[PDB]
Amino acid sequence: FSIGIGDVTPGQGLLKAKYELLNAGYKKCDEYIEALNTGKLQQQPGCTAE
Amino acid sequence: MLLFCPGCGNGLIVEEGQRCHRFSCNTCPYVHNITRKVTNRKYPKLKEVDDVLGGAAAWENVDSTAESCPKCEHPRAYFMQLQTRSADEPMTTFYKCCNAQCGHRWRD
Ligand SMILES: [Zn+2]
Ligand SMILES: [Zn+2]
Repeated sequence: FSIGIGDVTPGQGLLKAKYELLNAGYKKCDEYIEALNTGKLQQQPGCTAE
Repeated sequence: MLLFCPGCGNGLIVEEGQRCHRFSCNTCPYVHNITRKVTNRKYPKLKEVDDVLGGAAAWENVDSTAESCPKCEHPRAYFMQLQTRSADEPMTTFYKCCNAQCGHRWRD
């Protein structure tokens, strides 16, 4: 029973799987900024804008 | 408000005189007549009515997962991730929530 560095290696088909997620996450998160600046984001909990 | 006297430079307090109320002070002789109307408008900040807390709408915020709960046979499951040090060496713990007609909370 042994462990090497070949055990933990990213797959080529895995690098583009998380690339899509990171791009969609960035595109979705960087919209709420100007959404708040314009005045939006209806709030369910009692809280402040930020 | 804040009113001072031009001659001396001190402040004034209003008190009764002979025929009508007067703007007086205790540092220099200076009295101004009180006439038809003197008043100022103030606007205290009025209270807001607050929100109702709790409900499934609040749980819509955090993301759930797909994992069975051995209490009511539902894939309905909310997951939580927290850090805490155990007795030997730290390991990330996770909380389990059932999104169903029972809705219990466990910590594995
Ligand atoms: Zn004075
Ligand atoms: Zn349950």
